[PDB]
This record gives sequence, structure tokens and C-alpha cells, in this order.
Amino acid sequence: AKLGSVYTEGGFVEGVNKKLSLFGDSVDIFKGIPFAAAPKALEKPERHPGWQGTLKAKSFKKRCLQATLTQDSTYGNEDCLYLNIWVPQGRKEVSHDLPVMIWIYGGAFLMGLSNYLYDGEEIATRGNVIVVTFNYRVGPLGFLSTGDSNLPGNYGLWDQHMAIAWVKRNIEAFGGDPDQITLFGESAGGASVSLQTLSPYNKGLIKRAISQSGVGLCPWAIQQDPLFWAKRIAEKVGCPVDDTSKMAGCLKITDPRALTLAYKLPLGSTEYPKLHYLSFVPVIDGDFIPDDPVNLYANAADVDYIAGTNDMDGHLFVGMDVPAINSNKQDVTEEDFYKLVSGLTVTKGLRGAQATYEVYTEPWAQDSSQETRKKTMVDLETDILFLIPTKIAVAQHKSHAKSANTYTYLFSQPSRMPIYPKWMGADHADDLQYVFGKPFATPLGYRAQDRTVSKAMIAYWTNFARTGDPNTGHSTVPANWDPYTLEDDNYLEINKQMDSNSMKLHLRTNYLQFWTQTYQALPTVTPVVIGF
Repeated sequence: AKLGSVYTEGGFVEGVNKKLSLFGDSVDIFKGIPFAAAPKALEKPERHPGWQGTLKAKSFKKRCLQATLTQDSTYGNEDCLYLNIWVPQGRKEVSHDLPVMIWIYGGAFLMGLSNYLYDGEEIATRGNVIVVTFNYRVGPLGFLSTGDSNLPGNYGLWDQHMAIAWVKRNIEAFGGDPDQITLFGESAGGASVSLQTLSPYNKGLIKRAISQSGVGLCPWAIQQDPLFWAKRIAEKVGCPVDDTSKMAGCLKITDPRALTLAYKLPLGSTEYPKLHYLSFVPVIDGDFIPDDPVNLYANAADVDYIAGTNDMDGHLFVGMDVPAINSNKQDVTEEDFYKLVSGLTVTKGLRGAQATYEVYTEPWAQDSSQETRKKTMVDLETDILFLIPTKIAVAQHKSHAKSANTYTYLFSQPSRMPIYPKWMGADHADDLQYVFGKPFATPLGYRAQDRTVSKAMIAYWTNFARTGDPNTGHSTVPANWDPYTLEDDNYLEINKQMDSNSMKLHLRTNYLQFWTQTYQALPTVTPVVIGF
């Protein structure tokens, strides 16, 4: 069986059908379906006008404007609000009531086909679920804000919400169950997933959610001072910074490609960690995000939730702050480490920096090797940027959850990157190739253990999407994943060895204690994509 032309709110769409076996199995692939009219710079998205005939949804549309780490040219196009769908099909009849997984992924900066992480075929077919990938506005075009009416901000979030509302209204025609939507995404997408479940705008739309290395409680997920950054990029492009209204009007009119290129990620030595410069992110606009995310968990009370991080999630970032971490030739001193912590602890000044340098150097047993120091730098950023906020998000979700499940994991499959050190664990986004089944899609570049991890991850993910329990659904699982409880703080460690010892307890509880107890008590003084 195969869908023909599917009716959507704006008209008919037609994709392609890829035969998967002699059994008559296949997968219906739709690419380039608009979920909104091409967006006006810095304005909320609107419904796409109706069209006659059949929209040929046979190829990926350009994604929104973004740039690479070199930041010399832009990629994408402003006209980018399109989505893609994969519908696994059986023999007798087209699929119906299938779980719907919406992948939220996108960033202002890419480091490395470009639609590698936008193809949901492996996931949809191995897990028997519908996968929807789409594009949303990123960087300044997606998140510029003046902190007021002149430019409320959160455009990329509105775009995501638009895609979600569209899937809710139209996925049934594709064979999906509108009441079984699972949002999943990593990094900014992960924080986005979190933010979407917390926004009152998504009431009744989301069933479950998966945050991979990113939650709305992450420090880098909410910009506390958007006006400061709005003014900076504005002045950089020749706009009036005198009054917000005129500045906003100018930003809406300036060249989108120049505006995009004006968003710089300083790779040269800086006083603050790189993450400080990834300023164009969501803001508490009192609308889409009506309050600080931590106070919005009642909105996700009935949303099943899986949130997790990677072994060395912070490696990618700290390696930009301290490049010597990756070099076996160059060394790192206690000074370099103190400088790193001070930059990360500005809010609590010298005391905060001292308390932090102390705790993280305690395990050095005053005779630390280079590998030890570099590993500690990675742990520091992994903790602050991902582990800790995820731990409290998971905890907050469990505590407020009503009829919703809460699970947490630690992805620790060691990096295969030759450039990085031998002791390297799972870096930021390393989980993606497994979640997206690349060891199967593109086998020749992978080993048996990679297929094992991928199989396990897609299984857990798609099972969760179907039942709200990673253990049950369309796939068998290599290990029992127990739901997270506050008392036990249990998590599944995902890697090539999934066995009886896979469920672990209390991950870095001492560090969680430091940050939430010690640190917070101190007085306040002052092909991967990153950023929102």
C-alpha cells in the first residue's frame, strides 16, 4: 500500500514511495511541504495560502539562513518554512493511527549531504512511526529580541509551534494519530522541545517529548538580556540603536544575509566561553514563554518525557575555549583551568570561581596528569551546559508529572573521531548518527557495535513514541530502562554494552549538590549545528 496525493489544509501534496521489501512494505516520503507562508523577517509565521492542484513534495527545500564556523557566507534561504514526512507502509492498507515523531533540530552555526539529520526514513521504518522533520528560523532572524513589544523575539519557536500545530491538524491524512505526537530533538532542538512542552501555546498538542542534550532550563537556552545583543548586531549592520521601535524596524529591513553573517561566534581567544556569544536564543517574552521555564512545568505535567545527555557533551564547546584539550602536544595548566571556570562563573565572581575551581580540582589528587586536567575541563562544561540543567529538568518533570512518565539516560558510546584524544567519550551530538540509524542507512562507514547502539536507540525512541515507555512498543529492547524516580536518580547508560548493569544510579550527585546548593547559595556579584 502507498498514499497517493494527500489532502492538507492548504491543498494536495504528493511525494514518492520507496519499496522496502518483497513483502510489499514501503515508505511514503514527502519533502518540501510548506507549513507556513514564507516568513517576513522578524515577524511571527502565518498560514500558507491555499493552492490548487498537487504540490510536488519530492525534494528537500533550502533550510533557513545560517553559517559555518568560518562565517564567511550564509547557507539556506529566508523562504524555508517547509517540513518533510516519512510514513512507513505495509501491504494491505495504508498506515493509520501511527505515532508521530516531530524532530526539532537546527542551529545558527554548522561544523563539518546537508540534510543528513533531516531524513527520518530509518527511524520511521525500523520503529513503525511517522517522522516529521522541518526547518525553523535560527540565529538573529530566528531569535532577535528587544525584550519588549518592538521585537518580542522567539520566532524560531513560533515556527516550531507552527509546524507542530500543522502536524496536529494534518497528520491524520498521512496515517498519523494527532493525539500521539512526540517531539524529539537535540541541542537547541532539545531545549526547543523542552520549551515547546512548557509553552501554554502547545496545550493539547503534545503527547510526549524527548530532549537530547538540551532542556529549557539550560543556561544557554534563555537570553536574560536580549536588548543588549539586539543593539549590538543592529549597530553592526548600520541600524539606529537609539530607540527600540526604530531599531526593530531597521532590523526587519536590513539584508537578512548580512544580518545573519553579523552573528559572530568568536573562535579567537575571548574572556568568556563561546556559549556566552550564542546570544540569539529564546527569551521570556511573557507570551510564548510567559515566565521562566522552571516555573512552567505544570504545562508539561501530562507529557511523557525523556531527557538525557552525552558522556562528554561539553567537549565540543570547551575544546573551542581550550583547544589544547584535543592536542596531545600542548599542555593545560591549573591557571588555564582557573581562567575557564572564572569565565563560566562570572555571576558569582571570585568566590564562585574559587568554590568551583576547588570542587573540580579535588579529584586531581594534587598530582593530576594532562589527560586528567583536560578531562576535568570537559566535565565542567558538560555539567554546567547540559548535565545539571537536565538533572533538574528531569527532576522537575517527575515531581510535577501527573499521568506522565519520566526517563533519563546518559549516552556514552565513545567517539570514533581520530582528531580527538583516545580517552574521548561521547561528544555533543554524537548520539545523532545512532538515533537516525546511520549505521544502517550508510553501513560501510560503521562497525557492528554502532549498529547495536543505533538499533537500541531507535528501538527505545520509537517505543517511547508509541507507548510513553521506551521498553514497550514495536521493538524489543536490549536492556530494561526503568523510569526515573527522585529518590533513586536512575538513568540508563546507552552504549555498545547494553546489559543488566545498564541502569545506573546517582550520576554526579556531588556535582549537582555543589551547583544547586553550594554555588546557588553564594551571593551574586555581576555535520553538527550549535546555537539557536
